[PDB]
Amino acid sequence: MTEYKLVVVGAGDVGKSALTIQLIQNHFVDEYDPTIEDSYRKQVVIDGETCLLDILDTYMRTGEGFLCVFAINNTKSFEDIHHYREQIKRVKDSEDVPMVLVGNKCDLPSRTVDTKQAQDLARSYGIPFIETSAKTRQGVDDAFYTLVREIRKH
Ligand SMILES: Nc1nc2c(ncn2[C@@H]2O[C@H](COP(=O)(O)OP(=O)(O)NP(=O)(O)O)[C@@H](O)[C@H]2O)c(=O)[nH]1
Ligand SMILES: [Mg+2]
Repeated sequence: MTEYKLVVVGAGDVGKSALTIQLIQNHFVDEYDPTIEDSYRKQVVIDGETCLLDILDTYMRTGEGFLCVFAINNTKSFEDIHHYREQIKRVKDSEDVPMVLVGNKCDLPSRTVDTKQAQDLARSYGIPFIETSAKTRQGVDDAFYTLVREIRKH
């Protein structure tokens, strides 16, 4: 079937790796042990088109579409997403590159990125915003299938 090369980007401990795992083994890890594989893959169905997801946990010119991740519990990571999109679309000679902004760590009650704040950042960058929590799985599948449609409708 069709295969889609997604890479997860973002700042430190935002939960890039942690997002992946939950997507692949439907489980929430509390600490990765310094990089093992970094490049998993999963068979899924999206609207009948069953297809494969090659997730690269962070060369990435290969990437087809990108999830940009910031944790909502610290605003530095959320400021750094400009630096990422600006670099995603750098090594890609196109301001058009399938992309999803995801805010992680929703069970955390001391949030410091307003849900509006992302929401507006997203629309200004043209992309969609999803909120996730690898610990409670909420919208972890959601944020990935979104990216896959942003690649197919591209
Ligand atoms: N409460 C909560 N903690 C989360 C959530 N997602 C990730 N974390 C935690 O945040 C920490 C960072 O996870 P990790 O996947 O290593 O983040 P990372 O982006 O891979 N960090 P690094 O850039 O060092 O590889 C982990 O210990 C994980 O338990 C979430 O939704 N809720
Ligand atoms: Mg990681």
